[PDB]
Amino acid sequence: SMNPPPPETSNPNKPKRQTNQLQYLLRVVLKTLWKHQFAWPFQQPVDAVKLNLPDYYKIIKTPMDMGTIKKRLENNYYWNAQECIQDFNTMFTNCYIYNKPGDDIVLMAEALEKLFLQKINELPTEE
Ligand SMILES: COc1cc2c(cc1-c1c(C)noc1C)ncc1[nH]c(=O)n([C@H](C)c3ccccn3)c12
Repeated sequence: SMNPPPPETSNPNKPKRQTNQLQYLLRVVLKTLWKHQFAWPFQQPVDAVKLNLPDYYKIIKTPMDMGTIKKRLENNYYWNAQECIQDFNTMFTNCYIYNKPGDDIVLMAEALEKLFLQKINELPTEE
């Protein structure tokens, strides 16, 4: 089984803007999650070939990872902070769907999600 192409991280036809919330998502939320000791499996797309998971992309149809989210933020791909937050949620949800409760990767995702939610709770009001 082949890996799909990674999610799109740039599109020159999409409009671009800077907002304080998007800045916070990059400078605070992503920065904090990236350095967490359990972040490493979430820092790039799931390579189902190398991990030998032939059913991964049969089960997960909307893949997402923090490497892709990082690239989207740096490319000004997101217009709304909500789009970025949705991508984080998709990343966590995908992990919980593919894997089983109590699995190592699930416990790792749960730790990251807790931290994510703590940082999103301090998302500044739109300027
Ligand atoms: C056991 O799950 C993974 C293990 C990964 C991974 C992605 C996943 C993963 C994620 C994330 N969501 O579904 C899967 C499957 N990406 C890279 C990577 N490098 C790497 O060595 N792993 C192993 C197998 C690992 C790490 C942590 C916990 C359990 N197993 C992994």
